[PDB]
Amino acid sequence: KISYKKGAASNRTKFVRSLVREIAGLSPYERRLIDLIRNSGEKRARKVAKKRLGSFTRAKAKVEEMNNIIAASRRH
Amino acid sequence: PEYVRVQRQKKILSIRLKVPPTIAQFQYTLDRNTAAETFKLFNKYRPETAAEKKERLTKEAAAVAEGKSKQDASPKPYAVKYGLNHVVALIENKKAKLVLIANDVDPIELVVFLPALCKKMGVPYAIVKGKARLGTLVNQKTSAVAALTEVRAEDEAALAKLVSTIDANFADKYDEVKKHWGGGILG
Amino acid sequence: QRTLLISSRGVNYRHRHLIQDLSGLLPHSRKEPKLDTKKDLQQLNEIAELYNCNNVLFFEARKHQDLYLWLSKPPNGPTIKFYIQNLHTMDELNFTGNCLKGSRPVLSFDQRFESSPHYQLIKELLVHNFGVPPNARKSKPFIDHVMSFSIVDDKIWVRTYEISSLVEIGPRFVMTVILILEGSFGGPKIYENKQYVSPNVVRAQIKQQAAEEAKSR
Amino acid sequence: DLLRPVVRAPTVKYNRKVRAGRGFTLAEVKAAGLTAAYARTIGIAVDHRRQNRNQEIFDANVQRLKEYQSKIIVFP
Amino acid sequence: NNTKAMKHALERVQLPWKKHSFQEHQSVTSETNTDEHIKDIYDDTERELAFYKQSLDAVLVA
Amino acid sequence: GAYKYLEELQRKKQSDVLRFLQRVRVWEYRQKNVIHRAARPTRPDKARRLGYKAKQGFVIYRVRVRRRSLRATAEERVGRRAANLRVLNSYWVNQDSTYKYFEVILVDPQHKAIRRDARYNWICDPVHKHREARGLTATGKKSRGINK
Amino acid sequence: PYEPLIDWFTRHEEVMPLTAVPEPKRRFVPS
RNA sequence: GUUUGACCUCAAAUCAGGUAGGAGUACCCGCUGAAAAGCGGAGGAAAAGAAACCAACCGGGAUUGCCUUAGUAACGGCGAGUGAAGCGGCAAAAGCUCAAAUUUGAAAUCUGGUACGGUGCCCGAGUUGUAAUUUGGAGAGGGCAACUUGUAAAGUGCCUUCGAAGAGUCGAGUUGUUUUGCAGCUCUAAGUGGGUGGUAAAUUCCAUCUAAAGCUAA
Repeated sequence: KISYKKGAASNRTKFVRSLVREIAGLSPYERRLIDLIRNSGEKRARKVAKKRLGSFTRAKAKVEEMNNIIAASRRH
Repeated sequence: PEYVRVQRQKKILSIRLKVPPTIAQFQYTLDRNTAAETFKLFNKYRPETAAEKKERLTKEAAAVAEGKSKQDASPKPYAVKYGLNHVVALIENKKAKLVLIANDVDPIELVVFLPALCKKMGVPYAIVKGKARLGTLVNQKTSAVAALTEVRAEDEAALAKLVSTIDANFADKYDEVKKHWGGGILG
Repeated sequence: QRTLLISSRGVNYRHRHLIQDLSGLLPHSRKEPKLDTKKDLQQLNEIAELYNCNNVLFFEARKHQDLYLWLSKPPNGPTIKFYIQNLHTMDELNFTGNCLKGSRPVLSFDQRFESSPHYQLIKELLVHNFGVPPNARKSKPFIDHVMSFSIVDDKIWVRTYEISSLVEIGPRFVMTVILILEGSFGGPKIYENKQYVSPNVVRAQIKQQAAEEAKSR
Repeated sequence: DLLRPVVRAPTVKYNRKVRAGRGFTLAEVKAAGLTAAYARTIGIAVDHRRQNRNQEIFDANVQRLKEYQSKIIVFP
Repeated sequence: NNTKAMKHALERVQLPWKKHSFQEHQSVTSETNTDEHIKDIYDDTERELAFYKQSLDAVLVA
Repeated sequence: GAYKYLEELQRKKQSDVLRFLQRVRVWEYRQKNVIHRAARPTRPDKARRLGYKAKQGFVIYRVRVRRRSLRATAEERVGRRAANLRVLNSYWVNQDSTYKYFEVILVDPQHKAIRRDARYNWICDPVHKHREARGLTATGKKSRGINK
Repeated sequence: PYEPLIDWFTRHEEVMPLTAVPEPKRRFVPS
């Protein structure tokens, strides 16, 4: 038996989190990380993100999320 | 007193420091006449009081009393709707042809999502000013929200035209100033 | 070359001080915080690609008793997996001396490391790992800091010494080979020394013998 | 006392040993043709977090429940 | 397949002899004389004593 | 229901909006005493998932503590102050470099609403008096480290 | 510093509601 | 409209009704703590208690106590000596309640007062949510079928559509303490997620639960 918490992400959930992150804005370390990306590349962006964080998987997750932000913002 | 000092000191520091643009969407609110006609519209759709409810209940129970009772079928009631989780519930259907959101709520985080929610959903939301007056039109002390879904044919045209009006007065006027940081000027 | 030292979530203080001492040994090595996954290993290459290191070390601490290590070149084929045994830390009086951290290391092989090709690979890649270029800080003074390797039967005893004539100064390694596989961290398994037996198999043998005894009883 | 499942033991020392358990399952009591909630009022133990994984244990405890149902007379 | 990928790794080994004794190494011909009862660490330390003294002579010379 | 939106908006605390609310409410409480009453919970979702109900017999106190555990000590403060009330549970709301701010839910076993409504009559038993004193609260059990 | 907030995701409008809850019986019959 | 009124907040009551202390403290629960004392809090028991469990099996199935596991594993100038736990036999056995989606075709909820625990009437509390229903063992909506127990409540077969959960938290660095846990400061996530544990014929597999909320006799 697999708990229904295991199944997947509902549409309501992705909607909700997108709406939250829209209304929240970007934190000063995130406001930093966007400029560090745009300036000195994803390598240094990942380095700074991992230094801010503890592990590396959260670092790649953060960098991928922020690249999604950058792409969906600049082009649209 | 301590609390008079606090409440006079409150609303000074908030304007002293930069409020986030998600706030100051509040207090950029509906103008005089338009709120006035909104409330005139609503006063036809007051909900039944507990007292009126009990009068009709005893009336109909007495109607069942007779031997020689009377049995009939009656249409749906019509009234605004006002409970917060219920108000959000009528959203995400959608059913709210109008939603009014009071600006002054001490836990403002109860309401910060509602403007953006109805914006993305296309519900014609409006920021009314004063939760107490919403309470007056709903047989409550305060409501903080006022949603309406079902409207009689005798007001449907009025509802649609008021919807276009609020779209003209709120969505057009203040969207670009909803779109900036407010406050930040010292007091 | 530049080097990285990586550890796993398994932690024992006597086990931890070993990594600190090793980091003190190599200046070009780094002490990046420990990784979450003991199973995913390819990402480490990216870390090396992010840190510009030609050889990367990963220490796996399973169950807080079992110690394995990988040392591998991150864009590059050689990968060798080792088992670790019989360790001693800086606290006790075996050692009785310290060194300026960063002198150029001398090294020694108490074994041919020529006839056996896989041992020759272990030999050369160890030379890579512990080869210190001039960029190492505090390399101007020579502290007579030296290391040696010694296959006893198949276990490399790895040791460190300073002059007094000599006194031992650094961690005591009884290390065992496990296997060799291709690629940076993945590429297919090529060689395996069958003489090695993991302690999991040992506890399994003990438990199986106990079960057989109970069944006979 | 409340009637209990005869259950198989874990481990290898007593892999051959059979024991008295806590409760059967929802699935087994359904196979008895009765509900767990009503089966409580009759004095049958029930365990939800347990899973039936052996056929013979299941069948034996089913027949055990049949004979329990047979020997009981219930007052209205 | 063993020796072939082992030669592959030998090629992947970037250890040139351009710089002599910069790795600073002395390699031994024979193994340590380790009797199982004898304290084999002490059987070691005398031989590595010998070889490090040899390396010190080599470094002082060149 | 809207309480989800409260939960996930609370999830992003260091965001601009909630940090602003943190920074205004910390000051506004700073003008107030160490201990005082709140009319309504400032985090109603947290209060509900900790067991809050909006009716007579549920008291909200806001407690200020200098930087045992800080949450447990904060609970004990109201435990001594409101002896008649029984401490249900607390939660974090706000903080400062000088003080941390917590919101505690207390329940009166004397109000007939609590004495009736058998959902909550259990707290009326004398054995539950001063749970915070014996570490029987959430933070009490966590600090004691009682789990499986 | 400060910068205005981008509205890159609000401008997209969904044409459907989030959840497909089946309508209950009681909303159409006298209570 | 310089008026008046909606709220919110705060005071004041010789206003109504209740509630805390203190003694004792054999047992119990927390804090502190030396070479135990002390502090705080009950009760007839208390605590704990229905798995973010134990295991690797042919799997077990809340908690609690006794025998065994056992002076074993593990720890320890591996010295003094310290010192468990799975499982098994036994006693006694008990399971439940929230928080997540709307009743919106009618807050259906409840304190208090008053006239006769109940009933009526009236103030109030409450939509910034009291009731009913649902706690993953699913559950909800309806329709059909029969049953079983005033267009009353509940149980089962089938079709279709839906089917919502604990964040200054998890985790990471560092400091102090402890034998891994705990406490502080900087930082802080994710949802076919997360935690824990095995596993390679390794660009691995499958294994097991669902924390950050709560009650519960023996």
